[PDB]
Amino acid sequence: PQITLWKRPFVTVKIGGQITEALLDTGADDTIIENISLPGRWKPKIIQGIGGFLKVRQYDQIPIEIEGHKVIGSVVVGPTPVNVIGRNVMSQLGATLNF
Amino acid sequence: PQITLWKRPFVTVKIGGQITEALLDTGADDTIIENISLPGRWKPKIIQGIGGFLKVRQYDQIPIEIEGHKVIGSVVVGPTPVNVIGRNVMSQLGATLNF
Ligand SMILES: COc1ccc(S(=O)(=O)N(CC(C)C)C[C@@H](O)[C@H](Cc2ccccc2)NC(=O)O[C@H]2CO[C@H]3O[C@@H]4OCC[C@@H]4[C@H]32)cc1
Ligand SMILES: [Cl-]
Ligand SMILES: [Cl-]
Repeated sequence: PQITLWKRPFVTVKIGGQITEALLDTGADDTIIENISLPGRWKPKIIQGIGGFLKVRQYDQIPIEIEGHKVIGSVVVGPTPVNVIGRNVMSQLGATLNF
Repeated sequence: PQITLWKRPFVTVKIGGQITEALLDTGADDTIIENISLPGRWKPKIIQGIGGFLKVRQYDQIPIEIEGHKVIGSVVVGPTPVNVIGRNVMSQLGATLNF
């Protein structure tokens, strides 16, 4: 797609088989999802944001399906006001910002 | 431009006459800059992101120049780990995310 930015750029995604909605976020290095549960081992990440840091779970090697594209990536699970798809996923799509 | 996303999408911007560097951030509604000083009245604001909220100041009617484009927008001044250009500016450029 070609997505305009006069509203928040939400997309439906499937992450580890779980369908959720998330914001395409070029300011996020990582993909951060609150409302999913993933199985297995994870690595504590102190993740940083505008409000401070928090301790979360980094899960690796997760299947991610977005607008027909199928990629593998790391997914951070923890509290976030909105789920975000970061550049670790968008760069695998070849996504660009255009103006 | 067409900007890829395998590194952070920083651009040089002039805000209120001040040149700084900022991240093009589709997950930011607003433009948040730490290292500038703007004159005059402002509105207190609270914004929320990963890690919680933070209190900031909102200046209106600020001239913003980015890659040859000249727009007027509101600018939030306050602590942010990275300066971000949000959709309030990018939508005025007709920017799109493409993949
Ligand atoms: C209302 O208007 C707003 C309100 C909120 C924000 S924000 O900065 O909180 N944020 C909104 C988003 C959480 C829905 C914009 C994001 O693009 C921030 C922008 C941001 C960047 C860096 C630091 C703080 C904020 N990115 C961010 O929180 O990234 C996290 C996740 O991945 C990591 O990459 C980043 O780089 C390493 C740390 C962060 C981690 C901006 C304008
Ligand atoms: Cl990844
Ligand atoms: Cl504005």
